[PDB]
Amino acid sequence: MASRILLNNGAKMPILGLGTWKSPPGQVTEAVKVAIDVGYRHIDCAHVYQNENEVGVAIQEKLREQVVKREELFIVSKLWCTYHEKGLVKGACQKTLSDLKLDYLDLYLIHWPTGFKPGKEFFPLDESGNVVPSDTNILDTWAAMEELVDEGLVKAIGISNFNHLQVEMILNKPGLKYKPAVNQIECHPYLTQEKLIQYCQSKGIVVTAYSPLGSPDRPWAKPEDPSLLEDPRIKAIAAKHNKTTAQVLIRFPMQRNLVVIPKSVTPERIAENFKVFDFELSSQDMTTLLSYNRNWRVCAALSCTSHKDYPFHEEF
Ligand SMILES: NC(=O)c1ccc[n+]([C@@H]2O[C@H](COP(=O)([O-])OP(=O)(O)OC[C@H]3O[C@@H](n4cnc5c(N)ncnc54)[C@H](OP(=O)(O)O)[C@@H]3O)[C@@H](O)[C@H]2O)c1
Ligand SMILES: O=C(O)COc1cc(F)ccc1C(=O)NCc1cccc(C(=O)O)c1
Ligand SMILES: NC(=O)c1ccc(F)cc1OCC(=O)O
Repeated sequence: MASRILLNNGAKMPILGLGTWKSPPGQVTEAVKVAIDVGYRHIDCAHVYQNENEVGVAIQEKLREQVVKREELFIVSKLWCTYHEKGLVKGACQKTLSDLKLDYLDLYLIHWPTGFKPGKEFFPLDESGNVVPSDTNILDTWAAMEELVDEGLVKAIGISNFNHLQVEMILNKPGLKYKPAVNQIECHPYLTQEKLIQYCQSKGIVVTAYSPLGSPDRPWAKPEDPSLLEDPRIKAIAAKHNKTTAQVLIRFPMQRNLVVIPKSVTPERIAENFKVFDFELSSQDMTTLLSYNRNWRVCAALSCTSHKDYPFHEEF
């Protein structure tokens, strides 16, 4: 399969990237170095992950070593929820650029549609534990993202965790200058996202699947929770193809025309997870994997369920 997908800004995006949420700061520099050595050309980052400095050390060294050229890398980061106001967006982007030691991002996403009160805390709370919202709306935050393109800080802009009505709001924005290039959403066999994916694809927005392995290292995992990597039905498809379960879980979104960003800090898994471009799942395999949907969503915050822009009350 071709390694890159064409975005609606005219640039090409590698369909396989390395995730970095939860990658410890003392391990992520080596993880990213290994990833680049073994072929990864897309790294998914965020300021809220608190490890962009260390990701940046790896990127800079591989550029300095001339393992890769900057134009061959596709670096993604995300605007955190406490920076949705007009006067904070540029500085938030520039902090990410400075940490990653880059002079542009390939893609910058609104991390969540929910804006929070600015300040030092990433989740500012009231005395009862509700997140304290910002009043800045989605559309004004989008205009601030458009400015970043026009200032040369980012080559593409997009969104993450937006439901279809929220995507539609941006597409219908008065005076829209740049369409979102990407919507990055949770997607795996237990949360297959058909409706939202079809909507986004019909509008020319590329979907990136996050937590493709079901995020088994999520901090709030419980022992009884469903496990994609241990699902015997998925293991059986993997065995039939002489591949690992993770390799099937990565190839699955690729064949749906999605980008996918599995996370690992384990060198052997980083290399293994990239070895997915040379086998095919059948149509029957694809439909069988889709059949496992249980609307099992792992990534959301209880503190945000009354925010006006909470994305997951809507069906999709
Ligand atoms: N936009 C958003 O709101 C959002 C939300 C969630 C995630 N994301 C992005 O998506 C990325 C991926 O999602 P995620 O980190 O939630 O989880 P994930 O990629 O679904 O799963 C990561 C877990 O799988 C393990 N793993 C990786 N390869 C494996 C293999 N071959 N065999 C067995 N286990 C394997 C990792 O272990 P080791 O690391 O120990 O090897 C880690 O515990 C994130 O890192 C982040 O970049 C974005
Ligand atoms: O968000 C990610 O990429 C991965 O998850 C995290 C990573 C962190 F470093 C710190 C917290 C989270 C987290 O709680 N996310 C969920 C989240 C965040 C913001 C708003 C909402 C909401 O429900 O509106 C939901
Ligand atoms: N998203 C969940 O299902 C979840 C479950 C338990 C938990 F303690 C946390 C959780 O998500 C993170 C959150 O609510 O901040």
